[PDB]
Amino acid sequence: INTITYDAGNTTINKYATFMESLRNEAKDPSLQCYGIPMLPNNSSTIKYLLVKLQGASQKTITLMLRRNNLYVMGYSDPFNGNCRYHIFNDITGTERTNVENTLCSSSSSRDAKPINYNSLYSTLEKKAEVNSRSQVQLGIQILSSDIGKISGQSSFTDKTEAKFLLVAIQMVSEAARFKYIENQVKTNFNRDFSPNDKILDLEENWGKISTAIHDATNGALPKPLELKNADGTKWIVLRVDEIKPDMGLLNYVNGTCQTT
Ligand SMILES: *[C@@H]1O[C@H](CO)[C@@H](O)[C@H](O)[C@H]1NC(C)=O
Ligand SMILES: Nc1ncnc2[nH]cnc12
Repeated sequence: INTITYDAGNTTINKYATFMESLRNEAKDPSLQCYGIPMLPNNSSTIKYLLVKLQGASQKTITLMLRRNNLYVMGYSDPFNGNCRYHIFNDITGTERTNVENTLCSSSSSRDAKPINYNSLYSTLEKKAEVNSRSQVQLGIQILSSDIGKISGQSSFTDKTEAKFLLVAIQMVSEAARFKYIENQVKTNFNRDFSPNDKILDLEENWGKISTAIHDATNGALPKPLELKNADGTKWIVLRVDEIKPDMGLLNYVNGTCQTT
């Protein structure tokens, strides 16, 4: 397992970009790519996971453990009380959950669970973030950083805080990794909180669809228009990989073959 570390607390677009690239590079199946979009490995990769050690506010860190396969943050750990406090979504269930715990807390002698008392569905996180939508959860490095700060090492944080952080982290890490677009959003908004636009959200929501679409794209043509959202929330009908590709950082693993380039 690898740790892409990203210090959200002190960072730069470029570092974030690098983080993204690292994250993508770490997350992606080295060999899988559809349309030049790296794709996440299946869930049978040697290295299933990836850690994203985010450092945020007060240099507090939260390590996201991302399943490389779908770059899901499976939970995260934060150094808490000398413990690897691992917080795993409660729908990280058994062996992954142990692996997530273990992975999160591999080089920590001590661990303590602070489960994410919720699954990682955005809806969940949003619910838990008590936001209607993570559209409402501003993303931003600072937010992430701060969020990291609100969570990492924090004996208590509400699910809300966590969920927000997760929303933030997930999006700024995984989604951003998944979607260059999102990455780009972050980067574009690097010095600011930003409300993830609909495209972020949409991409996020449609990543698998996109990945699928892209993966299943024949010579660039998405099997089906991907109805995505433009940044401004307008419908964005992607017909072709190339339309969406730029947004894509990672394709969700989609088995079978695709035009790798
Ligand atoms: C960020 O880190 C750089 C060097 O890595 C340092 O000069 C700067 O003070 C740090 N900024 C903040 C606000 O953490
Ligand atoms: N936990 C998570 N990690 C990455 N992407 C997500 N999308 C929704 N939940 C997620």
